[PDB]
Amino acid sequence: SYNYVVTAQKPTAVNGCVTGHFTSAEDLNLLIAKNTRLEIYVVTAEGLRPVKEVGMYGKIAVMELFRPKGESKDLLFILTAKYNACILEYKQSGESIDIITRAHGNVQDRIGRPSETGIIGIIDPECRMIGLRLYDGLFKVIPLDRDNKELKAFNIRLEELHVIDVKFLYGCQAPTICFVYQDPQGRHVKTYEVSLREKEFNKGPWKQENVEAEASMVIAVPEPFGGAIIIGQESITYHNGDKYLAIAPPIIKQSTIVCHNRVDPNGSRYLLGDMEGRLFMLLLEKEEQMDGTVTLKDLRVELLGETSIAECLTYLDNGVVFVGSRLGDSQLVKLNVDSNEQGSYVVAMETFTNLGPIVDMCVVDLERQGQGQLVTCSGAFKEGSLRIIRNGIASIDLPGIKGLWPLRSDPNRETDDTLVLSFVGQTRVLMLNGEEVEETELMGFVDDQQTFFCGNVAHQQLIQITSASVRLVSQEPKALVSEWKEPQAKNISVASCNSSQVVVAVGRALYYLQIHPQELRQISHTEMEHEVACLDITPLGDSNGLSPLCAIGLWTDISARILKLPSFELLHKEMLGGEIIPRSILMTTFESSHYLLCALGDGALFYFGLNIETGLLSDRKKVTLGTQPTVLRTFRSLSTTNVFACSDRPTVIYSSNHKLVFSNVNLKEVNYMCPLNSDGYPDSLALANNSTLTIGQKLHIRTVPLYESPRKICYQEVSQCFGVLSSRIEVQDTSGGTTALRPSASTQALSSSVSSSKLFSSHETSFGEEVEVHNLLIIDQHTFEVLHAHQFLQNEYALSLVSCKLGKDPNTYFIVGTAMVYPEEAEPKQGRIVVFQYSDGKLQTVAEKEVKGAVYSMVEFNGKLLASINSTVRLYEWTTEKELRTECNHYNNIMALYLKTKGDFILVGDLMRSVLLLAYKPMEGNFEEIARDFNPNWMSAVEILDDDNFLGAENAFNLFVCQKDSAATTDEERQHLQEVGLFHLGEFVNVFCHGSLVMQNLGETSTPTQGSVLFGTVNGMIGLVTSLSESWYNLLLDMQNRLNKVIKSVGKIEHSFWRSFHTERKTEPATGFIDGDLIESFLDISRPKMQEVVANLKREATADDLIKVVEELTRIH
Amino acid sequence: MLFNSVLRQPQLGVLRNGWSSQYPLQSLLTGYQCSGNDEHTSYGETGVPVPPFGCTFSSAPNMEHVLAVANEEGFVRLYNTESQSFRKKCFKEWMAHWNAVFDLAWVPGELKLVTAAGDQTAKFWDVKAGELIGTCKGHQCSLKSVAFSKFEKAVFCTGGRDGNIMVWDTRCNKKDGFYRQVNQISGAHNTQQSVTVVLFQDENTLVSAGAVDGIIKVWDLRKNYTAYRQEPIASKSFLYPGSSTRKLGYSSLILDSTGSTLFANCTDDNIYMFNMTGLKTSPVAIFNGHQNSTFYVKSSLSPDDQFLVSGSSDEAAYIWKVSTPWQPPTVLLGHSQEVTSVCWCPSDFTKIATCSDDNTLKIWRLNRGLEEKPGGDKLSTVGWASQKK
Repeated sequence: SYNYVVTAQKPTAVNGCVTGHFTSAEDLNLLIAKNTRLEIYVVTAEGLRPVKEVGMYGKIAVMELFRPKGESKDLLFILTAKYNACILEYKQSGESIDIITRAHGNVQDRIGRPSETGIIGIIDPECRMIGLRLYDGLFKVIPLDRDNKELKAFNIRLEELHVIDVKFLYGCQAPTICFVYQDPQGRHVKTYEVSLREKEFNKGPWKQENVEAEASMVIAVPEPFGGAIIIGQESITYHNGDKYLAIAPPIIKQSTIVCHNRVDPNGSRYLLGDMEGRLFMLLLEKEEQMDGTVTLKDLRVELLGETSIAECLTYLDNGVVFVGSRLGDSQLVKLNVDSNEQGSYVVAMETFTNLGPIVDMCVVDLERQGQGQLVTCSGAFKEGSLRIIRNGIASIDLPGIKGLWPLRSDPNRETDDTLVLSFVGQTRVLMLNGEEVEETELMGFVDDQQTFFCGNVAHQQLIQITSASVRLVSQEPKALVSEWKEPQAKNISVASCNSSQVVVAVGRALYYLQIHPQELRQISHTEMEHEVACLDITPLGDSNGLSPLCAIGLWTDISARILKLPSFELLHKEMLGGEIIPRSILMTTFESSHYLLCALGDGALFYFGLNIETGLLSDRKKVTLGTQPTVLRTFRSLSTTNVFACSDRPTVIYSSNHKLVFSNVNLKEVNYMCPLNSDGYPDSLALANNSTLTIGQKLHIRTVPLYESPRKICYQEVSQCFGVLSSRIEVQDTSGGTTALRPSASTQALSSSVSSSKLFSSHETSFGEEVEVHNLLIIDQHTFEVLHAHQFLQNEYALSLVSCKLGKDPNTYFIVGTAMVYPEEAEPKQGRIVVFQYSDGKLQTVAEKEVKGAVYSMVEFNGKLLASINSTVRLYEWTTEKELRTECNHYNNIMALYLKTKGDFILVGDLMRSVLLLAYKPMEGNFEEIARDFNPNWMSAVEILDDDNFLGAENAFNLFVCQKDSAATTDEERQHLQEVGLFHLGEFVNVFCHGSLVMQNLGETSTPTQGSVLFGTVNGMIGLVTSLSESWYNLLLDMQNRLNKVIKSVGKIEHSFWRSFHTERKTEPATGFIDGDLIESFLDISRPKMQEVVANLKREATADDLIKVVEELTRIH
Repeated sequence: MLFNSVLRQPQLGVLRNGWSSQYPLQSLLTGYQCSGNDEHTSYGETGVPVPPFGCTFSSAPNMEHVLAVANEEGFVRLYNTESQSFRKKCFKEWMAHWNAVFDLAWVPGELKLVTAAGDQTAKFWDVKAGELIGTCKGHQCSLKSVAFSKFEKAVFCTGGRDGNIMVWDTRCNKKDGFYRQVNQISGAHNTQQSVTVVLFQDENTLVSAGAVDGIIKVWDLRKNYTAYRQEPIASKSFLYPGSSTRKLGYSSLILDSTGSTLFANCTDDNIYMFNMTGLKTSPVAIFNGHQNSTFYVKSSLSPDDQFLVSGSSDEAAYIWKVSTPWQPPTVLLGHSQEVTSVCWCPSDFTKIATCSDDNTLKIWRLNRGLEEKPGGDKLSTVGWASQKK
């Protein structure tokens, strides 16, 4: 098995944040570590300005900024989840930006349990050493000497095994730690005066105290006050020597504080996060004494309004506050000095997108083009949502547009102050006084004829080529400098002009014209019998309208005749297919090689490769489109010209190096358009629709907020609705019943129902208990409004959900597998597989089928449904009586959480027994264990890649591929599932789904990869695991090794070590998994450096070959 | 709870409970049942049943299921565990010694096995192709333990009834077919001063226990103890923390996967859980509820370092949760004689080989399908797990 893991969307969940002077000593910075990625910003007056983003070779787990003595800008310390410590210094050498590494090296220990409450990394305020609490009972101290280039850490044994949080006290003449440890007597705070000289702890400045039983973190107050702040869940305490004062504010008892950050440099004000998004402020009153230091008076908390579920808080300059989120959007709030409404001081300013915890995902196409769009059940808790992720990039009912063009009546402003909008029988000029839009037809242009072209020629004197007549009119001189009328007086369907030359074709008559201001001469009047529907003249480049070569099409087969200019003789006859005449013929030039697009009426485009050297028609690769006519034209986006096709599926043909991309721009329907880069719509071209006049990253993300956590989703084509499984959380009322915290998408659902099951007629809820209520939402596919909300039974959770046709019933059914869970029970004992049917605006419970155990997963199986009933795989047949019936039971699993199927093979991923492959025997009617993986892996997601390859996803962020050991014997040797793939993805994989976000449309271009499996992770990453061939796998492995030899990581971390299959029990090198990011990075490298990789190996093995391999591979991404 | 932990994982992500596993699986411990097929009787040379003592799993790739076993006549048999056929389990048998075998150890990452015997010698075996590589000699009495460091496959150490501790190196000169001690710790556990169990925490650190002194000692192998000329001084020494005044002795030593914590059965029917990565010499947890009357009783840890299973002289195996010692243990009834050298399978959480004096090596496996469809009476299942009350 050989695969190709690439990242369709980089992770967006925020792990940690820090601020300081990183880029330079003057400009403030904000560093965000979105898992493997690091983002450096500059906090300007208008907000964050992106500067540099680097992909660290590891899961960033510690981020701190320190300023050693003798340094101008602060250094950055990063410690990955695999213990690869490194010190990073920003270095902007000229316009080039790079991050050098001052020190690196592993800090992992062979002996020592990874401590609870995660990795804690602290740096001395004096910036003389670094302390890390990686393991229980140990405290690694890394001296910060300039000569410590390898980060030679030394261990320090300490008595208190269980440490909750470590912090460095400010103002101590020697390095001093302050931590809250736990012993059977209860949580205590004890400080140590660590010394680098003896490499051992000493007695602390102040006596150990007994803190609240749930003290969670330590805040080190700066010099003016000193000491430490110990915030817990109910009380907040301040410890400094003999001074000790505590507060018990009821406003924080509701939920526990998580994040904290210092606001003022003196430490007077502190921010505090929360589970529920609350953003407290911890004020510190200043009590100046007669002669002593400025002691504190008392602590005082305040409520500053609700925000996103905070994972990092970072008080930036002025009053803005960055609030990073792991379960929602990471907004950037502003602390208003005066309360505005509802007692909240925070006003959101710039909400940043975050796909967050993708619980479930499905691939569908709504517009029916074959290009699916991701519909993920993103978010969690109060910030749950439903993102519409799709690849690639003014309705005013009007007749069919016969022509659009920028009428630059401005002298040189290059702004379309007028826009000649033309119909078949009418023509109106759209005057645009800046961003204004009004119709004032100019006196210099007629409207009685359907105009075909109104471009400019020279001396800023425009032309106006109408139907049955041609009338050039100078606009700024306001004089008819040339009124050469059309001698044929026919509809001039073809009117080509560029710079100071115009070559029109009135139906079937080409004329050689030297069209100049006050010079409109009819030198030639050549006329052929064949009609000329489209023709254009374009210069080769900077030349003023000089085109030595020209091409002419035909009618019976549209043979693009190519003639050599020096000879005008036959060199090589060319023939093309297609009987229907093309709608438009366009000469296109994005790269050195030119491409003559042939937009036929059926939508098929034959972009022959035209060459100035030869001009012969190259290979005829066909890009299909809809039956609507396609019109091709050049549009202005950058300094390099580009084209913009128009059809029922508009495509921006943005060609890369030696490759033509046909990405579909997010437009419903376009046939006629004109380029426009005005101030009103800088990025939206003036884009007329089929009958309406409108004006206008690669992974566009829509947001549908739900205000509750979605669990699973599915699509129902028959009903055109979704099947989201959001679960609300409401606090139990003091007088009985439940009261929702906020109005979610479940409450504001038109026509909502309540389940009335009588199966469970056989648990006590306190006033403070928070019971969870699970509903089945039904979301329309177009407006995304909640069409239904079927609340389930009390104390009943919903886990699995599928929509499939069952048995012989033609109706499409909504089947949900629920599970009653009481607080006392460790595992659910009663479940339900309830099947609905969205007939019309309502859900009818057709069947109930009470089961004994949780229904962890469900999926359709050959017209039957099988469910994982709490470590028991049962197969249900849909009887004609509309009742599920048992069949094909299998008691050989332990919490079979995940089921996948393909044909007659079931891949039942277990909880800790790895993947099991089952088989349904039709005539036997019983399940058969074909094969089973044996090494335990703690599965999190499974997928059937092929008939043999079985993808997996360990909860330790590791991917692996099983494969049936065919080369063996049946009796216990063919039952062995042998692992082949091993790969440390670095992200927790939540769901696997087939399909790809890239369109295919029968694009038979010999794709090197087979299949496509998108997966979603907790951090919002979306991958595109594919399958490669043996030769391509070997070539890509060689490329990966060479790139590793050449490319230097930002943290000096070896790629082979980062991608090794890491687990607490084993650590194996990556096998059978080609990294996608590393290979795709080959394109961005400079040519002299790419030559280093290329040299000394295919046969020739030269940079063009490797570049085309990587470019072909990157297309799936 | 188990269900809530699995349910919350997709949203909250990975959270560290403290042990290797990410879920609390203490609810399913009651499903352990040993079928009648796994009742292998280690028959002796004469044909009468013989009590097997000392039986551990292997670690070679693609073979992390073979369970070796030894008895009082020196027979060593390799047992398949995943397969289900009474006569197919014994695919390898031979005479390791003529004077019983007291311990076994599999070479890490390889299919090589070493037996500790009463012949005052330790053989080196190639189980891939039956042969005797060598016979280490130098002990003045019967051996009692053999330990292999998982970080160094070619170095192993033994502790004999005579009382001194010697570490061998297979890479050393073969000489005349007899291996020679590299470092020797003479009189390691002086107050019949037998070294009950030797263990390897790291490539260099070695942990030992005594049958009479009752103090666990930690030795580093970098220094040479052969020329010490006095009683060697251990780098660390975990003193006896119990209350009984009698001269006690430990019977088994076990570490977790990370090598930090240490579990040591003692004669006072307690399993003290020390910590070897800090200054807290005093024990962390006290597991009790069994009868550790005999030195043959040993224990083993779960693969996720979450549960500790130990033998007992009350014909039962006890499984405590490593985080909650106060909770009553899960008792694996089914044996009529004492249970010794229990070995939880490191490569499979389900398999627990409850090794016994009853002349019956039982392999316990999880049975989550308790309801199932047939019952098979009590003939099918010979062992039932039940929480102690």
